[PDB]
Amino acid sequence: RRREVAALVDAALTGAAGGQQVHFQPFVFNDIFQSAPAAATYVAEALESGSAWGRIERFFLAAAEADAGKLVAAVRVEVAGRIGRKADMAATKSWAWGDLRLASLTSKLDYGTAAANTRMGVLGIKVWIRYQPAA
Amino acid sequence: VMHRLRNTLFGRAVRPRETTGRRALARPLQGKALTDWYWMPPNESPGFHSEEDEYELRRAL
Amino acid sequence: AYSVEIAVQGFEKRYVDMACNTLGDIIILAFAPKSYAALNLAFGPERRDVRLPWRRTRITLIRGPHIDKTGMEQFERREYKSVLTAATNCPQELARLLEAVKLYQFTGVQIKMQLASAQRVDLPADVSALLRXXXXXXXXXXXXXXXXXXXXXXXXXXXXXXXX
Amino acid sequence: AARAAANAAAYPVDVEHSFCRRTRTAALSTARYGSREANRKLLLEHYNELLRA
Amino acid sequence: STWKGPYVAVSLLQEVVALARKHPNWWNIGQKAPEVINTYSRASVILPDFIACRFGVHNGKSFVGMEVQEAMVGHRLGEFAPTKATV
Amino acid sequence: RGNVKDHMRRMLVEQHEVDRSVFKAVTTDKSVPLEHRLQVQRLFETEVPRDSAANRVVNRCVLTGRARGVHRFARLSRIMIRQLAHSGFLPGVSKAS
Amino acid sequence: SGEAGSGLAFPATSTSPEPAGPHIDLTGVTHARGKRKASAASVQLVPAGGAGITVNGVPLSSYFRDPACREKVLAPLALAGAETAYDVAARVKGGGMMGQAQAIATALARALCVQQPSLGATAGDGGNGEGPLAAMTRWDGRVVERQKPGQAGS
Amino acid sequence: GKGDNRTRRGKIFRGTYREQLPSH
RNA sequence: AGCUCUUGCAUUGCUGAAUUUUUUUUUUUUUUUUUUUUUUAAAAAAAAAAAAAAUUUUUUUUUUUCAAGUCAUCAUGGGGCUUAUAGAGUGGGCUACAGGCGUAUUACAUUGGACACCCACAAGUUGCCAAAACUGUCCGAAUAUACGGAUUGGAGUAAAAAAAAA
Repeated sequence: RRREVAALVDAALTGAAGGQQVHFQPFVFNDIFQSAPAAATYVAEALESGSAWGRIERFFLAAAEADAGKLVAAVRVEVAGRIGRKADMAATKSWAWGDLRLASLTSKLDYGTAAANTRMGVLGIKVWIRYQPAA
Repeated sequence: VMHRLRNTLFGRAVRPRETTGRRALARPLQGKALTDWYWMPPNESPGFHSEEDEYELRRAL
Repeated sequence: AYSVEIAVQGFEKRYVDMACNTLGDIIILAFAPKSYAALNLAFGPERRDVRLPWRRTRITLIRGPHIDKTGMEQFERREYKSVLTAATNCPQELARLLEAVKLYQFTGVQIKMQLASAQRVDLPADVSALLRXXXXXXXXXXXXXXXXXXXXXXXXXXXXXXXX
Repeated sequence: AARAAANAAAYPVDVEHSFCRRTRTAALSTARYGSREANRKLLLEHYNELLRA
Repeated sequence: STWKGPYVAVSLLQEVVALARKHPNWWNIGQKAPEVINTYSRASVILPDFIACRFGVHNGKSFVGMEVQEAMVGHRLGEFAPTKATV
Repeated sequence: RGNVKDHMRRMLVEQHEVDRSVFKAVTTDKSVPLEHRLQVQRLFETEVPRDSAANRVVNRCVLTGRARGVHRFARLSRIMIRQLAHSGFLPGVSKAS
Repeated sequence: SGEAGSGLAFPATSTSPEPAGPHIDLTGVTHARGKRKASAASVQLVPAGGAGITVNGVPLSSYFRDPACREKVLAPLALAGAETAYDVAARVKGGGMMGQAQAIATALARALCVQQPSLGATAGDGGNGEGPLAAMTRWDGRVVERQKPGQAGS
Repeated sequence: GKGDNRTRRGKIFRGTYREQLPSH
């Protein structure tokens, strides 16, 4: 039932932690935008999974002004590695919506990262996000 | 010379630099401090979902 | 005849601020005359909320991984402190305080607590006879606070003796 | 030929006799046994032995 | 290092007691002790007496045979086992 | 790298607990026994594990296998300290000033 | 009484803030504060022919015991031309010797300002004014620049 | 050595005029 | 499965360089007037005016290029290795020494050396401690000086305080 599993995960921390007992507190994301490295690991686990870049940046842009003016101010996502089919030189590519002021310290702002490992070799993924003042 | 009375009252003696072996007892032990220094999980957590082999599983492909 | 000192340690000024305010709420509740009808309150002018500065120490790092000896960057830890002051005369509300701080859990924030208090002392009758005036309140107990599963709500509690 | 006034040394343990002139109070502290109450027993015996003077 | 215990030569002493089956120092003054003594550590000090002993000291590549005489008595044996950076 | 081999050395400092070694060190630091300190120190640092004295520990890092440039400030090594610091997954250590 | 904001932030490469005022106390004894270094000082001025001049308990000529530093102490007092008639009670903290001198000079200037308004600068009229001693009221809050987080690199 | 061995000055350079506190 | 084996011209990450300077001109709050969306109401929009201003001990922070560097940080693509390129144990070596080069320190004195001083005042009382100098005293002969302190031998040593009786 549920309440077996509640005590199971609670005890699973508890025996792990040595001394104390620890609650578990799952609050769940209601998008892929409200966090930066959550979006980054969506990118990386996409990029392992054979996604071409165009559909990724498609779903990102569709989600971007799908939630226009509400919780996302600006998005810049860059990936470094070999992306395509016959890339053999080191390269990077991106896209960017909105204006971000990363020099502005009063920006509520976030950083993201993740990593993917394609059949060629390893990757690099960085995601930079700016927010409206509703937060 | 009053501190002699305070001394025999409190049983004290010159602690550093006399070569009588007492410093090697009254020193604090570093044995707890030496072995709490590391932290190694066994690479296989007995709870569940061990990440140290999930990375192996991901890079197997 | 009991005196309480609460010292509080933190990293974000937000959490130590909420900690100071909520324990201040607890003290004022703990000695609160909620009704008139019994009338030995201690708002004596010992009482304070002394704030405090910190321990200024900068700990810097090489930016680069290998050669890079140009590449420096400075880093830094902050500790923010307050002390909370009160004292009182009966023990049952002191136990309400200690059990109150036993229940309400505080995030990331150390509680170190000082409890100088009066407690009575037996003597062998020889030294009482050979007595026949100053402070001489000297117990000053000490306890550990780590390596045995405690994230530091430690209570230290020196004692004051009385044998006239 | 220079030393700090506050020696604040280590590699030892004691009962730490001290006096505070600011409030006219003597101060003795605990260090030997692990539990606090065993130290209270030791310093209570030290207080009784203090009054043999 | 004379203070609080001045001499360390334990493994050398185990080999010395192995030599000392008829005489440690020609009690049977010295006659060169033809049985070779081959230590495996040069951190050892040299103790008074110990004369006429064929010591084979390690250099990290081999064992170096040197006969001890009266002058080298207050020394540590590693001073006689170099790395041969002659030129 | 080999963080665990040092943990084995630390465990040998504590399995053959340092107390036994230091208590024999007590009688060699005493000048009260006129001699036999040479006999006590002759063995007892040789029967005792030579890899259990407190100098053979080299205090490596715990995240990674760093053997050089470690910090007891927060039990990590410089490049990781920076990576965690910029991440902020560390107890409030920010860029200074 | 109606005092106001007198302070300044005069320096280059590092600011300053001496938020302390100068004021007269009801004993007829004014008090003032001054720092010109992070080392700091306070003063307390009695119109008197008693002990004369005092920092740090002792008479001045042994504490400060370079002469040039002594006239660095006396320079606002000598600029005033009101040398003798005040007991000078003062306290200092920190730093190095003539930094203490010029700090205690500024503090003595401030106390002299609340004693006589026109000689020195104040915040009685909008934080502005002009006398001979009005120049050395506002402290010279330059500190050392910070030892550079970077290299000699040469 | 700025008078490293025998001075009341060069021995603050060699860290000895400050007598080392007993610690371990 | 393990490499401290290779490949930094297959790479992620992180950094170097000078591109050494730019990081304040921009909004927000309030007022007045008015109009956009919804079956008793908020935002929104527009014309104008006034004030608040922009983070930290003052540097970090924002910046373009070099197949720049790093597979020995870990990682990881490819290749290699697995009686040895894998692990231990003991001792070296990683610090050797014609030359040459880079970076620093210490001086070559008198604005100094020495010695004393008060043992001068700090950064630095938060959950007390210096030196240069100031004051006094010794020294100025190409002496290589009582400057300087490199190399080399040798040795690991003194006491002060005060109590009771004849």
